[PDB]
Parts: sequence; C-alpha cells; structure tokens
Amino acid sequence: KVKVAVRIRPMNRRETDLHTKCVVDVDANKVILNPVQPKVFAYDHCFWSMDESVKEKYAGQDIVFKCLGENILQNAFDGYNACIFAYGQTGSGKSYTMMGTADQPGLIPRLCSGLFERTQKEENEEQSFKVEVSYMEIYNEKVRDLLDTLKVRPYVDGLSKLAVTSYKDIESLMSEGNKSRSSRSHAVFKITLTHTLYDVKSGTSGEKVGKLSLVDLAGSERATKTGKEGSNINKSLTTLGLVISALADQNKFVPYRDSVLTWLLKDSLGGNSKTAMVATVSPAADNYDETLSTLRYADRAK
Ligand SMILES: Nc1ncnc2c1ncn2[C@@H]1O[C@H](COP(=O)(O)OP(=O)(O)O)[C@@H](O)[C@H]1O
Ligand SMILES: [Mg+2]
Repeated sequence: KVKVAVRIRPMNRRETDLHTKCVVDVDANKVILNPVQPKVFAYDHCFWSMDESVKEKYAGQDIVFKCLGENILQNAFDGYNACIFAYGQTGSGKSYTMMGTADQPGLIPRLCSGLFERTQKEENEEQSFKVEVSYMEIYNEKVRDLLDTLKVRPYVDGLSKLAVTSYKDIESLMSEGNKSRSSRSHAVFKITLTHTLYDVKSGTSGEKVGKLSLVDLAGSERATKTGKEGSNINKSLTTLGLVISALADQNKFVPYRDSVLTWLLKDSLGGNSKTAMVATVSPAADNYDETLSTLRYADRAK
C-alpha cells in the first residue's frame, strides 16, 4: 500500500564551512530531531546519507533503489500501478534522489535501466513489451509538457507520450526534459509498461499494463516576507498529504479532485496501487523548522 521513508542529506558546503551543528540523529528506522526536548519519529525506512565513509549506516543511491525502487518496478511488471514521491525542503535532496547526478544516478535512471534489462531478457517472438514515457511539470495547477500550457480535462490534452525501445532512448528524454525544466513546481516522470503475450496464431492471448509515476515535488518550505506561489504549493502538498494518509489508512473519502496532481494520478493512487514517499531532510541546525515540518508531514502520511 503506502511506504514512507526519510533520507538525510550531507551538510552542504556552506554548513560545513560555517560549522553549523548537526541536529538529526538516526537509530535504525527512527529519526531523532534534537532541539536547536528531542523529538522521535518512526518510518518504514530511514536513509542516513551524511557520510560515505561510515559504511555501518551510509545509504547510497544503490541502497535507496533496492529498498524503494526494486519493489515498485516489480509491481509494474505485475501489471499494477505505482507512484514514488520525493517530498521536502528546497535543497534537501529531492532531485538528487529522484534523478541524481551524472556521477550519482538516482531512482529514475536505475529504474529505467532495470526495466529495459528485464524486458530485453523476457522478450521473444511470443511476448513483447511496449514502453511509453511522458514527462510533465505542474506549476500553479497548470501542466507543461517537458518533452516538447496543456488543459486538464483525467487526462492532459496534448501531452506527448513517447515509445522508447532502449535505455539510451529513455535517457534522451530524461535529458531533454530536465533541460526544458523547478523548485516551485512538481515534475512527473511517467512510464507505461505494456506486456503482451501472443497465442499460436499471433493473436493476443494475454496483456498486463503497469504505470509508474516518479514524482519530484515542489519545495515544501514556507516563504518569508521581506516585502502566493508558496500558498498554491501548500494547498497541493496538503491535499497530496490527505490522499496518501487516507490510502495508507486502508469506505473512506479520498479527495483526488482537490488538486491537479492528485487527480491526474488518481489511477495510480487508488485501487491496488503502491505508493512510496521519501521525505528528504537537512541534518543542519539552520533548517530545524523545515526539517521538523517535513518529519511531521511524513509521519502523518504514514
Ligand atoms: N544524499 C545526498 N548526497 C550527496 N549530495 C546530495 C544529497 N542530497 C542532495 N545532494 C546535493 O545537494 C544539492 C541539493 O540537492 P537537490 O536534490 O537539488 O535539492 P532539492 O531537489 O530538494 O531542491 C544538490 O547539489 C545535490 O546534488
Ligand atoms: Mg530540485
């Protein structure tokens, strides 16, 4: 159903340089926020990613995919639907986790690599796979096609959906979309995997469809006044919160239509779908408030 994880990023350069204190500790799957009384939260996984040298507990990109990606991918081969959301403060590690860098590929490249490896393994004259990708951006409840404002009618009228046949292919679209792309919008990478089995006369005898929606959410931080985007983002994120919580609690009412994001992903949120959320947070004292907020959001969803 619903899996919730928290990933703790390293100190950034500024925090390192300026000796900002660490206020986040971890204990197995508990997160302890020390005051800048200690607060303790429990999750399905906690990824402590502060320092590669501490092998005893460091979680690299490979670890995140093993614990959150592999299962979600398998789910799509099973013919079911799934979403993965990265949620948290700007600079906390949402994009690093979802897409990653050229040197540290994240969830999306690993998942696509795994996907094509598996399809190329199982494909033959009697069964085929069709892989289609869309990449869109939701900013202020308006949708933009990152593979080119599209109207919401639940479908996005005129949203490109492109057939890809190799990892390199699907890579050109990751690349293309990321260029055309950010901290104040949601980015949705969608894969449709269709697996068709054929009978003796080359007619269709079996077919499974699995959808994967991999989501880099808009930053969750509160804007500070020094003389609306944040408010619009808050509604969306609050609604996504209510949807995930309600599904996690599973006759209940689920408010899909209260936001463009949750409505467009209704198909992969309801039914027998699987949802995984990674709440990214800074370890540093100067982010306590936003870290605390992110932790409560993640706790609530679980
Ligand atoms: N777990 C991590 N390990 C190493 N570097 C990270 C990690 N998380 C984030 N970073 C780096 O910190 C910066 C902020 O990450 P990013 O994902 O862009 O933040 P966000 O998407 O949440 O705004 C990026 O340069 C990213 O490469
Ligand atoms: Mg980002």
